[PDB]
Amino acid sequence: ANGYANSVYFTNWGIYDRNFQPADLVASDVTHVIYSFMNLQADGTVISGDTYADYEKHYADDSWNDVGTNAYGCVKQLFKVKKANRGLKVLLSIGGWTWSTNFPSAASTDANRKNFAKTAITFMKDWGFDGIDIAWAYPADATQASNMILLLKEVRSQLDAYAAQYAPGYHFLLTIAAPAGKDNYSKLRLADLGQVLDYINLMAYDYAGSFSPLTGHDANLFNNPSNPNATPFNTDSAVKDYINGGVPANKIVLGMPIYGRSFQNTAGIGQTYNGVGSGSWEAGIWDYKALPKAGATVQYDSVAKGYYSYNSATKELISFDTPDMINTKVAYLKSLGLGGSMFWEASADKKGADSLIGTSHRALGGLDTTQNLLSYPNSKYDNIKNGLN
Ligand SMILES: CC(=O)N[C@@H]1[C@@H](O)[C@H](O[C@@H]2O[C@H](CO)[C@@H](O[C@@H]3O[C@H](CO)[C@@H](O[C@@H]4O[C@H](CO)[C@@H](O[C@@H]5O[C@H](CO)[C@@H](O[C@@H]6O[C@H](CO)[C@@H](O)[C@H](O)[C@H]6NC(C)=O)[C@H](O)[C@H]5NC(C)=O)[C@H](O)[C@H]4NC(C)=O)[C@H](O)[C@H]3NC(C)=O)[C@H](O)[C@H]2NC(C)=O)[C@@H](CO)O[C@H]1O
Ligand SMILES: [Zn+2]
Ligand SMILES: [Zn+2]
Ligand SMILES: [Zn+2]
Repeated sequence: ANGYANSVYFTNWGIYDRNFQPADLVASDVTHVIYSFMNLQADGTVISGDTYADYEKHYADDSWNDVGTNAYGCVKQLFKVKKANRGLKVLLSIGGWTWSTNFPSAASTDANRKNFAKTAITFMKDWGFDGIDIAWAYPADATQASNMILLLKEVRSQLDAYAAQYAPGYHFLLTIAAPAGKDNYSKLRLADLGQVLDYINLMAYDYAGSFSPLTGHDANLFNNPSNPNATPFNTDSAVKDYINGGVPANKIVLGMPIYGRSFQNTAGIGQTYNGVGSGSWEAGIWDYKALPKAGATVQYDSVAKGYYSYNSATKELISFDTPDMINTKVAYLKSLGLGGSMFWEASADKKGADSLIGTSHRALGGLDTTQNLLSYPNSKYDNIKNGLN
């Protein structure tokens, strides 16, 4: 990188009910789009979880009269975005919260690791992407933690060999989605991750929700010693442990949520609740663009650095990030020499001044301008190999 990352996860399932297509991305604000998620088999095989979303869906300008074997779906739409935004890199993300059960097996043998790297890189180079993001939630012991390093080294080795043959001098990126909870990150080979990876996407959110005994801030920076029940976690303790454990500050990208977590039948922050209630798309989760809801007021914990809405009438509390929160988090990350901002996920953002991703772009100042790759001479898709020319 030659500047800060401003990266966003784009979900392939967002093309359905959320109706958020790659052309809806405000691409001018983004250095990296992390395309989520590929699924994984126990033998290391990386697979599409949705071939329609990935490469079959025909958009308005996609013709069934094209000759040969061609890519459509989000793959062609993202290649269009890359052409129009030469500073924007697209990463292939594998796993995620719901598809991490097969990682231990996938990383467990030389054969499975070689099959993971080959199948992942096959998608990357056929689809015209710039790298790979591993989202293993989460390595659970020392065997898994060390096998995770062996898997990353196999992917790095195969990426370099691929570039040597089919993109000489291009550096394909290798990243992970990393846990903010010490119970998980204490198990990782932090010094090894610091050496092998381009970036660690720190998932500095999901600190409180339905899994909590009490309500709490979802993504606060600091502990609040005068209301510690509101801050079961804090980002700052995680960031310091990652750097001191051997991850260089500039490789850490600070994850921020474009959604809020709701608690029902509660008095306030750091208190008892009964149930998380409804959501935008799933129980207890609200898209940022739906917040704050009518009848709720937003209050700031200036010690924990966290905003939340409360509706006295409905006894509903929602923890979420505001533009001011992004400005505070960007000042924080710059103060520690971190690599930039990451967002989960693109579809829920507001447009214009109130955009969290746009707020971050403006607060960061100087973004990574490293050029993406448009040359895929070994793609099995004739339109990708021809650069959609
Ligand atoms: C400090 C500490 O230790 N805290 C612990 C805490 O971390 C733990 O909570 C977990 O944390 C991790 C981070 O560490 C979370 O995982 C990351 O963060 C994001 C946001 O949470 C994750 O995002 C979720 O990702 C899953 C997929 O993995 C999403 O699942 C999708 O759900 C939708 C439904 O909304 C499905 O969509 C439908 O799809 C069909 C077709 O397939 C379509 O036809 C429909 O129209 C479509 N429509 C709708 C309306 O949905 C979709 O199929 C499915 N996709 C898949 C692949 O299953 C889910 O929606 C995302 N959640 C939010 C919110 O956006 C993300 O996985 C991961 N990021 C990365 C980069 O890895 C994790 O979410 C969180 N867990 C929980 C349960 O919240 C907790 C655990 O208990 O413990 C604390 O101690
Ligand atoms: Zn539907
Ligand atoms: Zn590198
Ligand atoms: Zn700029």
